[PDB]
Amino acid sequence: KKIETHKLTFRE
Amino acid sequence: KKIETHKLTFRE
Amino acid sequence: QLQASGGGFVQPGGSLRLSCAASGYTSGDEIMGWFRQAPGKEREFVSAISWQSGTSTYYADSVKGRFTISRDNSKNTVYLQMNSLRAEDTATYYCAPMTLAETYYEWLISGYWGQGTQVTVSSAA
Amino acid sequence: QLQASGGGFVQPGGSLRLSCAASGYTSGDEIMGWFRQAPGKEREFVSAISWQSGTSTYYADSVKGRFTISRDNSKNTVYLQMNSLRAEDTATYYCAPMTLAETYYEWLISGYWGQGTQVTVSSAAA
Repeated sequence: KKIETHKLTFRE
Repeated sequence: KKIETHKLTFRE
Repeated sequence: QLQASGGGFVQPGGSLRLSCAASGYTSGDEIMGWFRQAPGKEREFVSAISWQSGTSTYYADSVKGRFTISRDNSKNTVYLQMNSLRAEDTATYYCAPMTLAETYYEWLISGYWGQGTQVTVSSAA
Repeated sequence: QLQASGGGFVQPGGSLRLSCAASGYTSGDEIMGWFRQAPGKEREFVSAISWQSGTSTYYADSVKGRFTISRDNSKNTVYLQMNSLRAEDTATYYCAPMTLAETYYEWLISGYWGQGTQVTVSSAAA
């Protein structure tokens, strides 16, 4: 239905 | 804050 | 059979309402979108509406809070109400069926994260 | 300090309900989310909830329809109800505040459709 990519980006 | 980008792709 | 109409020549701060009238019903409840192109520039997404599992609407950042897309089911017509027009909105506007191919989300997390909890899926449980 | 809890051993097809409880720090974009990490895999987003501009929920494609995120405002607690569990769900799960930095949408068009309609906005209009 909705094709999604969820990227996680941390910090240091 | 939240930015959106909307891209067009024209295809057969 | 799609037909865009309702264009004009207006002062900044004015309004126009674009219409896109469809002849049939497409795929049952697909996505109809607007895009625009100004002279010497590339095509730019403006807005889209789907009325599949309910209504969702999408907008370019530059037109949020000025433009509203809607659909009159009984006339098989999609509307783009353009308020607070600016010189930079000058273009040819087009309506077309669209498909949303992919959506990419970028989520930021900061700092140490907390205590986690273990999930183990096992026929032995 | 944020504590995920409610994990356990579970048979395939079973359920678990995870809890994420804060101490009261509504601030850096009121989004709370869950991510997981399984051996030999990269940390993966699972789900997020914003209760800022109404309730907005987000899910990884592989748990859509199986997992439901919610928030109990009274208790300052976020829940992840995990149904129809499968071996690929085995991981350590973490909750964390998250910010949604950017969304990229990719729209496809096919076919000749119609004339366009010309819009001109200028102070010369009369």
